[PDB]
Amino acid sequence: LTADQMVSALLDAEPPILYSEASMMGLLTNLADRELVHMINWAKRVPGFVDLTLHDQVHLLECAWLEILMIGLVWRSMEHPGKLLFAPNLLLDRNQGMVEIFDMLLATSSRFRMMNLQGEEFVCLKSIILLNSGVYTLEEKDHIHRVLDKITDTLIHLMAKAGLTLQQQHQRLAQLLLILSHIRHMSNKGMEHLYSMKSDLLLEMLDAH
Amino acid sequence: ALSLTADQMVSALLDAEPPILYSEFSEASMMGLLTNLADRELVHMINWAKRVPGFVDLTLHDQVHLLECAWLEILMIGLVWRSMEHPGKLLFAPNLLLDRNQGKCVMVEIFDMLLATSSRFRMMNLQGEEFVCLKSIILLNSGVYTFDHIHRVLDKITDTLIHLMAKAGLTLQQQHQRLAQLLLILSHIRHMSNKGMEHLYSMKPLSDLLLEMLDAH
Amino acid sequence: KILHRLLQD
Amino acid sequence: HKILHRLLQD
Ligand SMILES: CC[C@@H](c1ccc(O)cc1)C(c1ccc(O)cc1)c1ccc(O)cc1
Ligand SMILES: CC[C@@H](c1ccc(O)cc1)C(c1ccc(O)cc1)c1ccc(O)cc1
Repeated sequence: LTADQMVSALLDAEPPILYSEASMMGLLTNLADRELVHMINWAKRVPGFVDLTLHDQVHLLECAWLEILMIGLVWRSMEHPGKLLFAPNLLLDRNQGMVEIFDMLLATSSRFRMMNLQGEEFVCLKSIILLNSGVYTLEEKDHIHRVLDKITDTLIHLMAKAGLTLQQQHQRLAQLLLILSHIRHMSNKGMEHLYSMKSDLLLEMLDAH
Repeated sequence: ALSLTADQMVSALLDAEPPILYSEFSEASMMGLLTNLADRELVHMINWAKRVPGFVDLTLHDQVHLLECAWLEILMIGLVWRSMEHPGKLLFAPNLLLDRNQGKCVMVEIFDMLLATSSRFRMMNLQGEEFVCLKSIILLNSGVYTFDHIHRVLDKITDTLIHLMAKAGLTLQQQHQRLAQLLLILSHIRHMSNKGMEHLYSMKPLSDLLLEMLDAH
Repeated sequence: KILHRLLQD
Repeated sequence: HKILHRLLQD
C-alpha cells in the first residue's frame, strides 16, 4: 500500500464514537466494554494484523487494549480543554474525579493540542500502539516490524506533505512516539487500579495483565 | 545545550557515562545484591544526570521529579546495554551474570522482557553513541508529562540521533525508520519499569535513597 | 478465551 | 526533606 493508501485504510477503519447511559466507574466500564467490541473489528482492518497468527493477534490486543482506549479518549478530548470527553453525552472535568490518571490524560490531550495532532497521524499512532505494545513479549516479528516501518514512512510522508522541513519531520516523529511511552505508563497505572477494585470480554483483558 | 553541535552532544554524553560497578543464591540474598548494587548505581546516576546537557537548567524541584520517575528505567536500559554482548543472560555486574533459570529465585517475567530488549538492541546493532542518547531521552521524557525547555533539548537529542545515523551511511528512510524503532523500545522499557516498581513496593531492608525513589511512585 | 471466538469470524 | 536534594546541588 502507498502512504496515501495506508491513511485511507486506517481512516475508514475508524471505530464509531459510542454513547453512555461507583457511580462513574459503572458508566466507564460499560462504555469500555462496548468499545472493545468495535476495537476488535477495527484491529482486523489494520493492515498486516490479520496476516499474523490468531495466537499473536490476541496477545497484541490483550496487551494494548487500554492504551488504544486511552489514546482514543485523549484524541476526542483534544478540542475540549480541561475536560475528558468519554462520550458526546459524557464530558467530565478534573473536579469530577483515580484523578491522577485523569491529570495524565489531560496532560496528553493538552500535549496533542499544542502539537496540532492531525487525524491522519492519530490513526497511525493508534495502529502503532497495537503492533508495538506486545511485540517485545521470528518471521512474524520481521513482518510486524515491516508494517511498523511502513507506518513510520506514512507518518513521515504526512509531515512532508504539510510543508515541514526534514528536520521538523524527524523531530515531530520523535515527539509523537515519545508520547506513546506516557500512554503505556497511563495504561499500566490504569490497569493497576483496575485490578485493585476487582463484563465477560473485559475479564479476559484484565486477567491478561 | 541547544548551542552544542551533534558531535559535541555525543562527546558530553559519552564522557558523562557512569562506570560499571561490581557487587559483593536465594530469593533473600539475590534481592540483597541487586538492592546494594542499585543503590550504589543511583549515586552515580545522580552525578550523571547533572552532567546531562540541559538538565541543570531545570528547577531543582523538576530535577528531582525526572530522576524519581525515570530511575528504574535508566537502571534497566543500562542493564540491557551491558547484557547486549551476553545473549540469554543479564549482566548486572562483571562479577554478577545471571541466566533466565537463575531468575526464578524470587522476577522471571521481568528477566525475559529485559532479555527480549537486549536481543532487540543486538539485532538492531545499537551503537554506544545511540545508547547514551536514548538514556538521556528517558531522563528528560519520562516525567515531563507529569509536572517547554525539555522538549527543545529532546529535539536536540533527536537531531543528535539522526546525525549518528546519517554519518553511518543510512539513507534518509532508514534514518527515520531506525529512529522510530529505537524510540518505540522506550515504550517497553517504561512497561518493564512499571512492572518492576509494583514488585519492589511489594517486597518493601532498602536504603533511604532507594526507598525515597519508590514512594515517588 | 472469549477473544479467540470474536476475532475468528 | 529528601536525600536527593542534597546530592543534586553538592
Ligand atoms: C480514563 C478512564 C478509563 C480508566 C481506566 C482505568 C482506571 O483505573 C480508571 C479509568 C476508562 C475508559 C477509558 C477509555 C475509554 O474509551 C472508555 C473508558 C475505563 C476503562 C476500563 C474499565 O474497566 C473502566 C474504565
Ligand atoms: C532487573 C533487576 C532489577 C529489578 C527490579 C525490580 C524487581 O522486582 C526485580 C528486579 C534490579 C536492578 C536493575 C538494574 C540494575 O543496574 C541493578 C539492579 C533492582 C533494582 C532495584 C532494586 O531495589 C532491586 C533490584
